[PDB]
Amino acid sequence: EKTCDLVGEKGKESEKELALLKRLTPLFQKSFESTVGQSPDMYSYVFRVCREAGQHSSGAGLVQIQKSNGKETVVGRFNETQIFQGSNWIMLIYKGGDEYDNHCGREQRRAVVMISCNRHTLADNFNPVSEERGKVQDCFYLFEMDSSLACS
Amino acid sequence: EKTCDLVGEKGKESEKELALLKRLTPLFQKSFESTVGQSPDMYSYVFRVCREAGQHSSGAGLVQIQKSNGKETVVGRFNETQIFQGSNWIMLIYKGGDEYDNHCGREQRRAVVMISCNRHTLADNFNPVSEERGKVQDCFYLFEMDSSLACS
Ligand SMILES: O=P(O)(O)OC[C@H]1O[C@H](O[C@@H]2[C@H](O)[C@@H](O[C@@H]3[C@H](O)[C@@H](O)O[C@H](CO)[C@H]3O)O[C@H](CO)[C@H]2O)[C@@H](O)[C@@H](O)[C@@H]1O
Ligand SMILES: O=P(O)(O)OC[C@H]1O[C@H](O[C@@H]2[C@H](O)[C@@H](O[C@@H]3[C@H](O)[C@@H](O)O[C@H](CO)[C@H]3O)O[C@H](CO)[C@H]2O)[C@@H](O)[C@@H](O)[C@@H]1O
Ligand SMILES: *[C@@H]1O[C@H](CO)[C@@H](O[C@@H]2O[C@H](CO)[C@@H](O)[C@H](O)[C@H]2NC(C)=O)[C@H](O)[C@H]1NC(C)=O
Ligand SMILES: *[C@@H]1O[C@H](CO)[C@@H](O[C@@H]2O[C@H](CO)[C@@H](O)[C@H](O)[C@H]2NC(C)=O)[C@H](O)[C@H]1NC(C)=O
Ligand SMILES: [Mn+2]
Ligand SMILES: [Mn+2]
Repeated sequence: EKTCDLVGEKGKESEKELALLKRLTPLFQKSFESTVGQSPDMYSYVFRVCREAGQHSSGAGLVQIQKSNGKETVVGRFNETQIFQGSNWIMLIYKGGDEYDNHCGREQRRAVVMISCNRHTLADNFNPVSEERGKVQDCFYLFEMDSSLACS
Repeated sequence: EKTCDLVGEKGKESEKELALLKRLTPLFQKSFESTVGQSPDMYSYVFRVCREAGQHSSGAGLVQIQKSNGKETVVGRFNETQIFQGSNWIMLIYKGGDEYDNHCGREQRRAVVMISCNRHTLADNFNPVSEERGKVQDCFYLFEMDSSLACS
């Protein structure tokens, strides 16, 4: 599809989530990236809101590129989106990423993005915070970003 | 004595989560309450970190008391805890609450607590933000709270 897909058959989706996706529409045409870590784990993270961020038309909402060997790993897909907000933040979650091999019980990767309110920018300061891969399940990659859209 | 239980058997639990729980130790002996809503949906929410919040020994970390009939409902149990942090926030989740009867595919209720950094207080401003009960699954109750412990 062209945009984010929420849980629930068409018509049985949360009115709250739908309204939030609409609120983030200005960000759809943007692309965000951040390179972090040192060899052999230097990565380049590419994140997009409800739009393809990879190069294989797999529906990746956020990908990780092994700088060493140009390996592209899907961290999360926008067809499995969850989104909710607090008083001055919005959390976006892309599930359905590529499966781990020797971690987290071979579960699919998932991307968690915490968008904090910042009245001075529409979108800025995207950066990978950490990766939790030491659990038997429910692992994830955490990212943060600023946006005036998360201000209520 | 009991405490928060993390996913996975002892020995294979996240050292990250284990460390976060210790960081929240000072809050274990505290109790938080907030009454919200309008009749007949007026509720009293009692929150406790890794300690019994209910008066029925159900292992509840957060309960919802219906002010009209005093009916106590478990929102989340501390034996099913998840916890992680970002730059200036910590998110705590209690799953395994009482099952919905006519919402969310009858799944168990869950509590999501967003703890924001506030260097002026150790713990304050516990506030029920909202309840997402219009999804086919993955519903939840959202709460917010301030704490110096969430400051990095
Ligand atoms: O549990 P997994 O699936 O074995 O690893 C998860 C881990 O993957 C990414 O990190 C990289 C890998 O650990 C590993 O990659 C290998 C290379 O791509 C290549 O040699 O081929 C192997 C066979 O497919 C790969 O396993 O080693 C890299 C170098 O240390 C490492 O960066 C990354 O997605 C990370 O976040 C995941 O946790
Ligand atoms: O999907 P459910 O199980 O139908 O409920 C969701 C909803 O439950 C809670 O709030 C209360 C309930 O909707 C409902 O409860 C009944 C009354 O308390 C009383 O007449 O006793 C019955 C015994 O079975 C109760 O089921 O109606 C209440 C009045 O409007 C309402 O407050 C609460 O947990 C809420 O957060 C959940 O979303
Ligand atoms: C989200 O989109 C992906 C991309 O197609 C779906 O992919 C599953 O992809 C694996 C290969 O990576 C296949 O073996 C499966 O057969 C795929 N699904 C389908 C529908 O063909 C994924 O299923 C999608 N998730 C949801 C919830 O729709
Ligand atoms: C968390 O605690 C609850 C409460 O003791 C556990 O639920 C008991 O769960 C078993 C199923 O495993 C049931 O047969 C009982 O009837 C339950 N009690 C209640 C109040 O529901 C739950 O299993 C525990 N979960 C974990 C992961 O330890
Ligand atoms: Mn790998
Ligand atoms: Mn009920």
